Amino acid sequence: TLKKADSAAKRTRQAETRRLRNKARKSEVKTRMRKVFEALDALKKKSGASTEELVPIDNLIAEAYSAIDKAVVKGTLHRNTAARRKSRLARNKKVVEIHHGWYTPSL
Amino acid sequence: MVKLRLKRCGRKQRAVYRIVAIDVRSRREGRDLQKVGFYDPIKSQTYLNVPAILDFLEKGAQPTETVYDILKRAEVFKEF
Amino acid sequence: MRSMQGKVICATNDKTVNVEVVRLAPHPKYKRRVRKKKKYQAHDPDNQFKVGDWVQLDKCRPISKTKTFLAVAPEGRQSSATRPKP
Amino acid sequence: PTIKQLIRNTRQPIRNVTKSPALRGCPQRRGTCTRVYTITPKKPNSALRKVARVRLTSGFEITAYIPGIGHNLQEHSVVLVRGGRVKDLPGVRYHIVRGTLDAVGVKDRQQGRSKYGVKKPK
RNA sequence: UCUCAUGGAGAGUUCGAUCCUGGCUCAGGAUGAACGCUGGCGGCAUGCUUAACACAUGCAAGUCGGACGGGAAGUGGUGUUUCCAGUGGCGGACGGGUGAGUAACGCGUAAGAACCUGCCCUUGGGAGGGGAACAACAGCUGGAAACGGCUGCUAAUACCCCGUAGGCUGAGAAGCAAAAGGAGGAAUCCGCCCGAGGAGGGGCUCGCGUCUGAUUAGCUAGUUGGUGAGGUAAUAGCUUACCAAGGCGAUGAUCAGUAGCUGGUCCGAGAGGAUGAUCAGCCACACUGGGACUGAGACACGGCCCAGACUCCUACGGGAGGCAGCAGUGGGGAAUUUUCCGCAAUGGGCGAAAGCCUGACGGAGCAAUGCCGCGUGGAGGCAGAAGGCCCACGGGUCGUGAACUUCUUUUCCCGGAGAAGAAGCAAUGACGGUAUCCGGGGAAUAAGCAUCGGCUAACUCUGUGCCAGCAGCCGCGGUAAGACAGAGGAUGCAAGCGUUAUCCGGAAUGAUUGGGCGUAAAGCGUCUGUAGGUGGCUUUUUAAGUCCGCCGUCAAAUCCCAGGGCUCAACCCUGGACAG
Ligand SMILES: [Mg+2]
Ligand SMILES: [Mg+2]
Ligand SMILES: [Mg+2]
Ligand SMILES: [Mg+2]
Ligand SMILES: [Mg+2]
Ligand SMILES: [Mg+2]
Ligand SMILES: [Mg+2]
Ligand SMILES: [Mg+2]
Ligand SMILES: [Mg+2]
Ligand SMILES: [Mg+2]
Ligand SMILES: [Mg+2]
Ligand SMILES: [Mg+2]
Ligand SMILES: [Mg+2]
Ligand SMILES: [Mg+2]
Ligand SMILES: [Mg+2]
Ligand SMILES: [Mg+2]
Ligand SMILES: [Mg+2]
Ligand SMILES: [Mg+2]
Ligand SMILES: [Mg+2]
Ligand SMILES: [Mg+2]
Ligand SMILES: [Mg+2]
Ligand SMILES: [Mg+2]
Ligand SMILES: [Mg+2]
Ligand SMILES: [Mg+2]
Ligand SMILES: [Mg+2]
Ligand SMILES: [Mg+2]
Ligand SMILES: [Mg+2]
Ligand SMILES: [Mg+2]
Ligand SMILES: [Mg+2]
Ligand SMILES: [Mg+2]
Ligand SMILES: [Mg+2]
Ligand SMILES: [Mg+2]
Ligand SMILES: [Mg+2]
Ligand SMILES: [Mg+2]
Ligand SMILES: [Mg+2]
Ligand SMILES: [Mg+2]
Ligand SMILES: [Mg+2]
Ligand SMILES: [Mg+2]
Ligand SMILES: [Mg+2]
Ligand SMILES: [Mg+2]
Ligand SMILES: [Mg+2]
Ligand SMILES: [Mg+2]
Ligand SMILES: [Mg+2]
Ligand SMILES: [Mg+2]
Ligand SMILES: [Mg+2]
Ligand SMILES: [Mg+2]
Ligand SMILES: [Mg+2]
Ligand SMILES: [Mg+2]
Ligand SMILES: [Mg+2]
Ligand SMILES: [Mg+2]
Ligand SMILES: [Mg+2]
Ligand SMILES: [Mg+2]
Ligand SMILES: [Mg+2]
Ligand SMILES: [Mg+2]
Ligand SMILES: [Mg+2]
Ligand SMILES: [Mg+2]
Ligand SMILES: [Mg+2]
Ligand SMILES: [Mg+2]
Ligand SMILES: [Mg+2]
Ligand SMILES: [Mg+2]
Ligand SMILES: [Mg+2]
Ligand SMILES: [Mg+2]
Ligand SMILES: [Mg+2]
Ligand SMILES: [Mg+2]
Ligand SMILES: [Mg+2]
Ligand SMILES: [Mg+2]
Ligand SMILES: [Mg+2]
Ligand SMILES: [Mg+2]
Ligand SMILES: [Mg+2]
Ligand SMILES: [Mg+2]
Ligand SMILES: [Mg+2]
Ligand SMILES: [Mg+2]
Ligand SMILES: [Mg+2]
Ligand SMILES: [Mg+2]
Ligand SMILES: [Mg+2]
Ligand SMILES: [Mg+2]
Ligand SMILES: [Mg+2]
Ligand SMILES: [Mg+2]
Ligand SMILES: [Mg+2]
Ligand SMILES: [Mg+2]
Ligand SMILES: [Mg+2]
Ligand SMILES: [Mg+2]
Ligand SMILES: [Mg+2]
Ligand SMILES: [Mg+2]
Ligand SMILES: [Mg+2]
Ligand SMILES: [Mg+2]
Ligand SMILES: [Mg+2]
Ligand SMILES: [Mg+2]
Ligand SMILES: [Mg+2]
Ligand SMILES: [Mg+2]
Ligand SMILES: [Mg+2]
Ligand SMILES: [Mg+2]
Ligand SMILES: [Mg+2]
Ligand SMILES: [Mg+2]
Repeated sequence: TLKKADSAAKRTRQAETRRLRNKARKSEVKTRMRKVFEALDALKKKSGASTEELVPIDNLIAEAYSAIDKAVVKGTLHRNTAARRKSRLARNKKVVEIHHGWYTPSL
Repeated sequence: MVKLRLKRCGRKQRAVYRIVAIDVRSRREGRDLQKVGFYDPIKSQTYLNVPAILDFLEKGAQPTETVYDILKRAEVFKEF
Repeated sequence: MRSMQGKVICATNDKTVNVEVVRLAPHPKYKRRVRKKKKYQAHDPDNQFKVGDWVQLDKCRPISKTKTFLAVAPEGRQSSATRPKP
Repeated sequence: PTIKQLIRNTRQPIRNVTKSPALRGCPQRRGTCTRVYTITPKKPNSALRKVARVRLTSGFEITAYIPGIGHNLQEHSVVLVRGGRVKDLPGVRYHIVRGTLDAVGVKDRQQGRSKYGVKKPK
C-alpha cells in the first residue's frame, strides 16, 4: 500500500489530536475557575473572617493560576488572554473582601 | 521577511532587472518599499546605490543568491 | 491634524454632547464655497458644557459605537470683552 | 443660471439613445426568419421592397431589409443581421448581411462586392 | 514690436425667396471589437465583454533520513548506499483565477491609539531530575471498494510532572510559569525556552472625496448613550442586565435600481465628459448557504464538519467529487488560441548541503486583433505596333504603361559557419542549431479595396424605365440617369480597405469658462414670510478662506521633457519635473 496525500490527510489527523489536547487545556481553566467562584459566593454570602477562610480560597486561586499559565506556555492560550482571566479572579477576590470589610483604597 | 532581490522587466528575450527592497510575500514584480540597484546580463551593465543597500542589510534584509553575489563583486559585504 | 471647532446642539445625554460642526468647502464643479454641517457625538466626562456653547473637538480612542471625540475647552477665540477705543 | 440653483444640480445630461435596441450593444446578431414578404414604401417613392421578419437571439422580433438583387431566403432560415436604417420603410431599422449563413451573396455583382458578399472573379 | 502661446474650421436640410430660433444628419479620433472582400514578410503587444452555466482526461504544493522508530532494495552480511508508507517539523493563509456580491471606512487620500506578529536581523539570560503514552509493526478480524475494528508493541525536536525565572496577576502580602536535541573525531555548526528591541506584514478608529431615483418621507428600540458584570490580540452594543431617551432625516435618512474601487485608458482648445480589458496596488469570492478546528497568520480555491442541488463508481450494503488553476470538451453566443516544451533565467517552498517541487514564470505554437517597419523591383525605354474605351471620325485616352534592354537581391530558394542570454570553481540553455554573418542562383516568389450628385477629392458611355434597385441626411429612378446595374477612366488609402456596434468630439444641443425666458420652448395669478443665499460706509481685532516661503507625502508602470539601447520605428531603460 502506497498512500499519497501528505498535506491533506496528515494535517487533518494532526489537527484532531492537537484539538483534543487544546480542549483539555481549556476545560481545565474553566473548571478550576469555576471552583474559585463557588468558593467566593459561599464566602460573600455568609460570615467568616477572611484571615481564616482565605487559606482554602488561595489554595484554589494558586491552582487556577497554575492551570492558566500552563495553558499559556503549552500554547493553547494567548498570554494576553491569560492576563484577563487572572485579573478577573483577582477582582472577585477583591470584591468579596470589601463587602466583609478588610481593605478599602480611597484617594 | 524583507528581501532584496531582482524584479524582471524589459521585453521578450531581452531582460533587464531592477534591484529592489520588498517584503518576500509580494509577487515577483509586485509593489515595493524602495528601489535600489540596477542590473542586466546582456549589456553587462551593473551598478547599485550603496547607502540604501547598507541601510536595509542593517535592518536585516536578506538578499537572494544572484543579488548576494552582485553585492559581493561591488564589495558591499566587506563594509558590513 | 487640526482639531474641529463647533457648537453644541444637544447636552441632554450623560458624559456626552452632540456637536454641530460647520465647515466651508469650494464645491468641485462650480467654484463657489458652501457650508456643510455635520454632527458629532462627543465624549465629555464631568458634563461641563451646556447647550449653545462653543467648543473645540479633539480626537482619541473610541468610547462607544459613535463617540470618538473628546470635548475640549474652546481653543482660541476673539474676546467678546470690550476693548479700548483709540 | 443662478449659481445657487446650479448647486441643486440643475444641469443633467441627456443620455445617448441607441438606434438599434434589438441588437443590445452588438455589431451583429443571428436570427431566424419568421416571414418573408414585400412591402410598399412611403410615397412618393413607389417600388416593391424585400423585407423579412426576424426573430433574434436577444428574443425580439424585428423587420429587416434585404439588399441587392434577388434572394434565396425563405422561412426557417438562419441569417445574420446588422444595423443601419432604411429611410423609406417605416419601422425598418435593420439589414441582412449578404453572403453569410443562409443568405448567399448577390449573383453577378461586379462592383463594391464586399458590401454584398461576393467572391472576386478570376 | 520683447514675452507668451503650438490650440477652438464647417457643410446639407423647414421657405417662392430672406433672416432667425431650433432639432436631425455628416466630415475626426478610439476600440479587448465582429462581419464582408482581399491578403508576402518581419518587430513588439493582444486574445470568453455573453452563462460566477455544466465539466470526461492529464498535470497545478510539497519538501526534511542531519527530530524518530521501524522494513525493503541490493551488498556479503550493520564496511557502502539507496528508496519508503508512519509519527513529528515547517509550508499548504504566498503564488494562480474571476468580478457574483458590496453605495460600504469597501476604495483613494490624510490622520490617529487601545493592538498582534511565525520566518529575518539586534540584544539580555538560560537549558536540571524524572515518568507516561500513541501510530508504525505484529496477531486476530469486518469490508466489492472506500475505509475500517479489537488486542498486544515501540522511538523521538511528539505528550505530562517537579525544581529554578530581570516576566504575568495583584494596593500589597503573596501567588504562578520554561526547555530539545541532532550533526562532527574535537573546534564548532543548525536548533530549543524566557524576556527586551528593530524592520516588514496584518487588525482596528476617525476627517475629506466616493453613482440614478421624491411617482421612495419618516426610519431606528441593542436602536443612540450611562453604569455593573462578561468577551476580544486590542478600543467598541462586540455581548448581557439595569438606567436614561435619545440617534439619523428635505444639505435627501430609510427604501428601491445599478456598480467591484484606484493608479490609469479614450476623447477635449481648455474647463472637464465617458470608461476601469491587458499592466500594477487593494477589496471580495471559490458548486448554493452555515459553522468552527488547526495555527504567528484563515473562518482557509486543489482542508475538515453539516444541509442542500447536481455528477460519477457500487458486488447496491455504501462511497467518490467541485477548472471562476494551465491547457481541453459540451453549451450559450456576432465572437476570443495548443489536452505544447522546459525549470536554463527571475520569484517562491522545504533542506546542513547535495538537491527536490514549482501549468508562478520563462518560451514556443495558432490568429492581419491591433500598433510599427519593409517589400511586391531600380534606370533606360522609336514615340512606332496589337487591344480596351471615348470620339463632332480629325483624333483623344488607358500609356513609359506594358512588351523590350541593362543594373540590384531586402525578401524567396539551395548550402555553410553560428551567439549574448550564465550568475566568477568547472559544469549547467527550454528557446534553437533560432537571432545574426558568408557564399551560390535569379526580376526572379508576392496588390487589393472603397468611392466618383452636394457635404467630398474623383466622369463619361452602354443597359434599364417610379421597374429592378440606391441612400449617412437632403433625396435619386416615369426614354438619352454625372445618384441604379455594367464598362472604361479617375481619385483615396494601401497589406489592408470597407460595413455594423460602442464612447467622446463637432453640440455654445444641459451653457463654471459658455445659452436663454415681450411675440420663437420658457416669468409661478398676486402678495406675506421661515430655512437658505447675497448685503452700505469708517476705524481696530483675529487669521477661517486668500496669498508667499520651507517640509512630508500623493507607489512603480503610463502621459510630459532630456539622453541611452534593439540597424530605424513601435517597444525597453536611466534621470528629472510642471501641474493639481
Ligand atoms: Mg555577462
Ligand atoms: Mg452662465
Ligand atoms: Mg453623437
Ligand atoms: Mg414653417
Ligand atoms: Mg424647397
Ligand atoms: Mg442652433
Ligand atoms: Mg470614423
Ligand atoms: Mg481568408
Ligand atoms: Mg467573464
Ligand atoms: Mg477529473
Ligand atoms: Mg509536474
Ligand atoms: Mg541522505
Ligand atoms: Mg533524499
Ligand atoms: Mg534538522
Ligand atoms: Mg550506514
Ligand atoms: Mg518517507
Ligand atoms: Mg502507514
Ligand atoms: Mg490565496
Ligand atoms: Mg491570490
Ligand atoms: Mg494572468
Ligand atoms: Mg456586479
Ligand atoms: Mg442598496
Ligand atoms: Mg478611510
Ligand atoms: Mg464616508
Ligand atoms: Mg480596511
Ligand atoms: Mg509554528
Ligand atoms: Mg545564547
Ligand atoms: Mg530538563
Ligand atoms: Mg511547573
Ligand atoms: Mg514540550
Ligand atoms: Mg554523519
Ligand atoms: Mg556523534
Ligand atoms: Mg521577540
Ligand atoms: Mg467611477
Ligand atoms: Mg438591553
Ligand atoms: Mg469643446
Ligand atoms: Mg479578464
Ligand atoms: Mg491583477
Ligand atoms: Mg475569505
Ligand atoms: Mg461552475
Ligand atoms: Mg463555505
Ligand atoms: Mg488558535
Ligand atoms: Mg488552500
Ligand atoms: Mg470554506
Ligand atoms: Mg479547483
Ligand atoms: Mg452533502
Ligand atoms: Mg461531499
Ligand atoms: Mg474529501
Ligand atoms: Mg480554463
Ligand atoms: Mg463550442
Ligand atoms: Mg454556437
Ligand atoms: Mg478573433
Ligand atoms: Mg528555478
Ligand atoms: Mg530559484
Ligand atoms: Mg533557506
Ligand atoms: Mg510541463
Ligand atoms: Mg506566461
Ligand atoms: Mg499564418
Ligand atoms: Mg503581423
Ligand atoms: Mg503573419
Ligand atoms: Mg478580419
Ligand atoms: Mg503598415
Ligand atoms: Mg519603371
Ligand atoms: Mg546576388
Ligand atoms: Mg532584415
Ligand atoms: Mg560558466
Ligand atoms: Mg543571401
Ligand atoms: Mg468635387
Ligand atoms: Mg453607390
Ligand atoms: Mg455611419
Ligand atoms: Mg425623361
Ligand atoms: Mg430603349
Ligand atoms: Mg439611358
Ligand atoms: Mg450618343
Ligand atoms: Mg453606377
Ligand atoms: Mg470598373
Ligand atoms: Mg477597420
Ligand atoms: Mg458639451
Ligand atoms: Mg437638448
Ligand atoms: Mg437657445
Ligand atoms: Mg404662439
Ligand atoms: Mg411663448
Ligand atoms: Mg407676472
Ligand atoms: Mg404665463
Ligand atoms: Mg399657483
Ligand atoms: Mg417677501
Ligand atoms: Mg432671514
Ligand atoms: Mg454675512
Ligand atoms: Mg463691504
Ligand atoms: Mg507615478
Ligand atoms: Mg525620446
Ligand atoms: Mg536610436
Ligand atoms: Mg520614468
Ligand atoms: Mg504639490
